[PDB]
Amino acid sequence: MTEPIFMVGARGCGMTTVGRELARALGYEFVDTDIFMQHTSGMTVADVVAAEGWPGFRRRESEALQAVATPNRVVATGGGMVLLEQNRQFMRAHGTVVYLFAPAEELALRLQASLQAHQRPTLTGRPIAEEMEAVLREREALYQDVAHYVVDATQPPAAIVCELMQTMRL
Ligand SMILES: [Cl-]
Repeated sequence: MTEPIFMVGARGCGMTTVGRELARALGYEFVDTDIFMQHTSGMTVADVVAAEGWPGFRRRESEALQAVATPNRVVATGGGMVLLEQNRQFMRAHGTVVYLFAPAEELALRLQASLQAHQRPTLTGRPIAEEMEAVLREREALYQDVAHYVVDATQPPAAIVCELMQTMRL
C-alpha cells in the first residue's frame, strides 16, 4: 500500500491541512506541486509564460507532478493540474486520487468575496458571472473525471481526513 496519494481540487479548500494530516497518519511525506514549481520555475506565471509560453508552463507543471510522485507521499496539486488529459492519466496510473470538492457556486462566491464589496445587480453582472461559472463547471467535470474518491471539502479538515481514512480504508 505504497502508491502516492494525489489530492485534486481548487486551492483554499484545505488541501494543505488535509494533506499534512493525512501524511502524518500514514507515515507519508507531504509535497505540493505548486511549491515545487515556485522553487524550480520561480514565483510568477508571468516569467514562465513570457519565456516559454503556456505550453512551457504546462510542461513545467507536468514535470513537477512526475518529479514529486514517489512512494509514501501525499501530493497536493495546483488547481489547474487536471486541465490536461496527460496529467489526469498520469495520476490515475501512478496512485490514488482524492478530489476535495467544493461546489462551483461556492468558489464563485469566494472570488466575489475577495474582489467586490457586495453584489447589487448591474447590466453586465450576470453575463460575466455566468461565464466564470461555466469555466468553473468545466473544471469541476475534470476534477470528477480523474478522482477515485470524492470528499466534501466544505467540511473542516479533521472531518475530511477521518472520512478519507474510512472511505479509502485506513
Ligand atoms: Cl484554484
